[PDB]
Amino acid sequence: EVLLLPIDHQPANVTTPTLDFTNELTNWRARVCELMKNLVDNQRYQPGWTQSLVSSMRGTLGKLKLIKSMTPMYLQQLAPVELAVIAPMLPFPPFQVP
Amino acid sequence: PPTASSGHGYQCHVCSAVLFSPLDLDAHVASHGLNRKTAQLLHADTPRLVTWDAGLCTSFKIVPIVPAQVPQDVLAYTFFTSSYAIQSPFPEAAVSRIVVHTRWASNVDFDRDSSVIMAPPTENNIHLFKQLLNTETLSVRGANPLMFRANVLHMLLEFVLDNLYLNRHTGFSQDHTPFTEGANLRSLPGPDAEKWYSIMYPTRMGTPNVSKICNFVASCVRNRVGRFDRAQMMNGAMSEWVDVFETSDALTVSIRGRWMARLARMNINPTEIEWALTECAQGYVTVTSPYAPSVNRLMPYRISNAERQISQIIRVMNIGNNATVIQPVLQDISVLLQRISPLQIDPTIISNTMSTVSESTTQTLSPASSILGKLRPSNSDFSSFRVALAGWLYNGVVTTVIDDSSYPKDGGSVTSLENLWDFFILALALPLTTDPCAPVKAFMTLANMMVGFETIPMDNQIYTQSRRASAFSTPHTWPRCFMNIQLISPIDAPILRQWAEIIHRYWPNPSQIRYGTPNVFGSANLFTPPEVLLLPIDHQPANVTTPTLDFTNELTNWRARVCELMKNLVDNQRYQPGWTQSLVSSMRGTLGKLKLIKSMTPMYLQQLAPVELAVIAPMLPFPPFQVPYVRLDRDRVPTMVGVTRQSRDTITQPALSLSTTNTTVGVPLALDARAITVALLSGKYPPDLVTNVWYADAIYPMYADTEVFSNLQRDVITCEAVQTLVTLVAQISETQYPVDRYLDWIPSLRASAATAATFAEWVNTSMKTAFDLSDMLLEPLLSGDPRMTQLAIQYQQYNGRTFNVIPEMPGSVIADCVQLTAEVFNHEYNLFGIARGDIIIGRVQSTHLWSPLAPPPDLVFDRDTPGVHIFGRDCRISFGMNGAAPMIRDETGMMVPFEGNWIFPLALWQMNTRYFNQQFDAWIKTGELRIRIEMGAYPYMLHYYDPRQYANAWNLTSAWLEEITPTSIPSVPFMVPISSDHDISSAPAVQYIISTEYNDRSLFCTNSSSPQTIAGPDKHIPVERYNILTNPDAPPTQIQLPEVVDLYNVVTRYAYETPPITAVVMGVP
Amino acid sequence: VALLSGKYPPDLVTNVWYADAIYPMYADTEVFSNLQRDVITCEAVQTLV
Amino acid sequence: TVTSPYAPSVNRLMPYRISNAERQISQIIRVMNIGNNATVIQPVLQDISVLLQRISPLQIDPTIISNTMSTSPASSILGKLRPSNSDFS
Amino acid sequence: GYQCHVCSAVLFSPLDLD
Amino acid sequence: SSAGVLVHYDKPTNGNHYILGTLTQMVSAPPHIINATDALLLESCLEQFAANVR
Amino acid sequence: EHYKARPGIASVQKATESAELPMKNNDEGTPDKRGNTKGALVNEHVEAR
Ligand SMILES: [Zn+2]
Ligand SMILES: [Zn+2]
Repeated sequence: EVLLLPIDHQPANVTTPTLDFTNELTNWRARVCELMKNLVDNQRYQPGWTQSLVSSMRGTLGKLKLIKSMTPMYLQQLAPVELAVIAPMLPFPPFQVP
Repeated sequence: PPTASSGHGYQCHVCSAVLFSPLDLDAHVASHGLNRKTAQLLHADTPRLVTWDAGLCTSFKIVPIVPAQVPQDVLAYTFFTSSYAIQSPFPEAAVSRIVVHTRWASNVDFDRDSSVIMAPPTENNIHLFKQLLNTETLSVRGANPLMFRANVLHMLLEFVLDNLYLNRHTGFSQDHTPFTEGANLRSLPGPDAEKWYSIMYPTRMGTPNVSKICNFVASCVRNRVGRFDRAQMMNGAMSEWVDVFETSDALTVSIRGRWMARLARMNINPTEIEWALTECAQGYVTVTSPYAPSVNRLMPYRISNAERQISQIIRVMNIGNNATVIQPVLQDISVLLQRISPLQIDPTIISNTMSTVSESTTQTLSPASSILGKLRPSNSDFSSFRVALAGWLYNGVVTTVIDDSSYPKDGGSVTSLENLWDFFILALALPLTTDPCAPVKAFMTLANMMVGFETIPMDNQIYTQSRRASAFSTPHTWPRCFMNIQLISPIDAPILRQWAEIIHRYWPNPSQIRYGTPNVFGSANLFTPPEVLLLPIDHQPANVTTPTLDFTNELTNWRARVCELMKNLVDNQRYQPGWTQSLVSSMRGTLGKLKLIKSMTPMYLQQLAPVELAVIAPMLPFPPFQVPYVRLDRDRVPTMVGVTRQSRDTITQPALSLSTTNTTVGVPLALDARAITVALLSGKYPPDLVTNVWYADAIYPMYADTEVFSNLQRDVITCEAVQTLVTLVAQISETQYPVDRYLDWIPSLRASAATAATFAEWVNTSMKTAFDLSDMLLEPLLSGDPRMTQLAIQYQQYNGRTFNVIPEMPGSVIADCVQLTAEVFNHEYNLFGIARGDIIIGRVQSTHLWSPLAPPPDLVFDRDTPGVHIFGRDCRISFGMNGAAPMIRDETGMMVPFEGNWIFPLALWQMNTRYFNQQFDAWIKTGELRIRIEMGAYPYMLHYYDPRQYANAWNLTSAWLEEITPTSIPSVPFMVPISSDHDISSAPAVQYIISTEYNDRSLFCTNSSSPQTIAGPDKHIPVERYNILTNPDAPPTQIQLPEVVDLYNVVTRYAYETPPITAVVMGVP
Repeated sequence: VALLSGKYPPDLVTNVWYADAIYPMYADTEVFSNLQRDVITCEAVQTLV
Repeated sequence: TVTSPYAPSVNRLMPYRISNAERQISQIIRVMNIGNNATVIQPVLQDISVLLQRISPLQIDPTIISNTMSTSPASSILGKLRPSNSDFS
Repeated sequence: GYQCHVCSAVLFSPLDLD
Repeated sequence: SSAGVLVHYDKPTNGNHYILGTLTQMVSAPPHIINATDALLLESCLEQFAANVR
Repeated sequence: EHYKARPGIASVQKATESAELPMKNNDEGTPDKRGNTKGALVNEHVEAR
């Protein structure tokens, strides 16, 4: 009676903030951006950069972290619904592994 | 720059000789004669604040619906005033209703091209509720009932934006007729005013009849007509303001009054203008102001301190990590400073002082030639020095560094004279940059040259004594040898120790200078106290106005220290034998010749350049934005500065959400060390010079313009717009800010981020159209989610300290007026073509003449009625066999036949429109099935029928039910009888659709030209409106706003005149 | 690129969208045919063995 | 929600009830049909991808990224992300 | 036209003079 | 007043005055780097302690 | 008709029509009626590649 997914799913309601770190995909993006910011901040590991590009790297990483995308919301609030709708209707029923 | 010219020459007129080329020809004749963001940042558009209005201020007009039967047999034609052609303040018609029409009688000079125009309810007004979010709506007669709230909010915003006007004083007269004895009537321009003289003054018409209008006029009060108060100050001059009684509207009167209050708060006077200009000029420019009874000008320019900070933060947000946005600003400030600075270059100073250097011809290095070829003295190599000076004001965003091209390739060696001169140029150029790593970059620049000559210990293997000197651009890369000077051993490596001591001792010290005035301009600078401007170098003002050469200052001391270090290096022990004796003598001679070179640039930088910067700073397209300067204190070196525009997910406090939702702001600009060194080594004043006269001559042309005042007005408009945007977004979606909501009864969808962004875009477009703005407005606050918006800024030190600035949101007359308009609409929904409650579609046949918009209580049922079935989520329908009646599931799982009273949600009926229409319309048309579809709000369209003939309304209801769609619904059709003056017969009239709550608030009067109404709905002139005229005890300046309009009020009309600043404030040339 | 972008229609209603998208799918279904064929497949397997 | 009205009767015959065992046997046969090749599985994934694209309400456009960048690391990441390509198969 | 200084040579294109 | 201002309440040297420290540092003590204002505070505190003892 | 489908009825129908096709019958390696193995003579790993 079930269909496993590699992502978590939540009940569907399109009113939640796009910036929401309860959503694991958004949290993952934010943590990756923070790791890159920590990597670039101290300017070590980058000998040869003739300019202080840290002020631009941190800015663009922050922009990517705070981008407006709603795909993390979609993949956890709606995509399981379409998958569960199509799954019984498929000529080849899903063959799946834990 | 060498431009030879070839071909196409001709003759000269002064001398008839023939020249080779046209450019040579014009030279000979002369001898004979002898993006979007940058534009918005430099030239921001100017909003149009002050606009006048000659016509009477109102927005609710009375329109006739059906004509009166003035030709009739019961009453002779001599009874009516229409036969005598007497103009009346109200139309003579059987039915008259009031509608919304902004400025239907106004007369303006500048028009807000955003108006709310409505047709009478007999026509279709659905097109006003489908403009916002209806792209997938097929028919042109329907709108989606889920964006009614958004459409209404946009309509109210447009209403307010159009009604932002200031009343104007036009002119008066006196009434020679016996009507309104001694009254002073007002006149307005236009092709005609005879109609206006009757419309404006309802209580001026004669009262011959016993009609409803005549009775109302007789009941009115006689002594409230026209002007009753005035403010006359000078004989033979316009009165400042007058108070008159005329047909108006309380809502628009309040809106315009609050707008006038805001502008009056903004108002300033020439005395403060003069004081501010003198303070900004620091006494170099003197302006005058009149001292006499003025005419009460209006100059709305002073703004509070919060909007300046908010606008500065928004500008910093616009200036991201893109250099091309701000580089033109630096170039503009440079070319502006060029017009003022008296420091002129004669670049021949270096050549003249280097010509007389003793050296032998037999030698093969020629240090004088080497230094001249390294410097390459040009004429255009001074815009770099201008930009270096200009970067001081914008240290906070721009970090001026030295391009790597200036540094030698591989670092060279001390054995190389040209590399030594490159070190000289870099050492002199570095102190003038705002980069907080120049002190360490200079030390690394010297250290990299002598690798293997002396070595020092240097932290990790990756950052080493041979690592490029330009890679030390961060505080974390400062070597411990440079930090703790004792690590450099003074035995094997004395030169590096001496250089580190020189850097630690003789590096310039930061200082500051007061700039601008906060009295009227305000202080837009942040992270620093108001009215201050920081500097990298120390500023000691001169007490004399005839400057002369002196060598007691930081830059000359720095040059002397560098020259002394080089003399010590040349006179070393391990370096002396490598050079010939004559070459060493020539090097010492050149160093001594260049140590005492007489250039005025260091004294200029010490004593005059800060004054010029402080003069330029106050009026400027982009106000200064700085962070504290640190000399060698590594702990307080700033590492990041950022701004925020949204909260994370839940926390509603900016002090908590600022840490992890900020975007770093900063960009490096690359200068050329050669130009800066040439500028430092070459500089002179005109032969004679007095600073007072020079600056009083050079600064005066700069102080005749109103660009800064336009910038302040733009900042106010920006703050008003952002507050309005956040308020309107909060109206439809939950947010962090506390705000009340009146329009919850209007159904609305679940707003998403895209819907919020679309609403924000529409609000921004409406505001830009209203205020006549073409550049970007609140655009930077749309890249994210507008449901949660906040403004804050912070900067962080190296140790970990964080200093943040969170400006407070000031008031917003636009948002207050929008909320007021919504509150009034809550009671005046009928006037805007919207009804409350819901409808009932049960068949009703009778001969009575009650209006369906005011149904009797017998024909209305609700959820609390006994014996009524309520239908919710499950609507399974089962057919019938062998004569069994079809049955439909109830909400409690009970099957019931097609009979009785039902409640259907409009969403359910839309989702099952086709299935329900075939099953239910058969019983509804002929049967006992009644349905109460609950909506909450809906537009309506009226239909008037003669009550003496059969009138079946089934066709309209059938069309409506068939046109109900899952996406859109059309306007609700009502069939309303016509009021009758005299006795009439009775005819049957089948009725299907009736309302639930009373919805006849738009009815003004029925049979206005008749003594009485006998048949049909009726109501006299509304006494509840004309309170000033009907209530003898009510004070004239009384309004009862949140419930009614009153259609007649005392309105203040001003005669202030707004001149340009330079017109009233004159400056001595 | 697909993860860093993506936006819903401003007037999106989940009920309407899904009730409109499901109907053509379920109107062209073949699960009954697949069920009718699976029994024949098992029948053939058992007969073969 | 669906509904299938009908009249009472017993002559109606319509076999659509099988066992999970038979379903599993058919699934095993389908799995063994693959035999380690992409020619029999590519059309299935491709047309399910097309169906998901045509049903899903999500609309993908790199204009959000372009506007956020508003243009060096920014230009480098824009050129690496390639907003001008519109294939999300 | 643009002319070199050390040797008198006129180069038409403004950039190849460098 | 970023570095901080020091006031000497009890009979200053020449009259009511405020002392504003600067970015100059003291390196006489090896393990620590002490700026001007902290050096003034340290010297004044030690002088007062010596006076209290004597 | 006064309503047009948001998801659509042509695009969804075409997508479902394309998805409804069965799975290809991989007959290589199996016997023919006379016993010969239907197929081609390529090596197994190379032919899979
Ligand atoms: Zn000539
Ligand atoms: Zn040449």
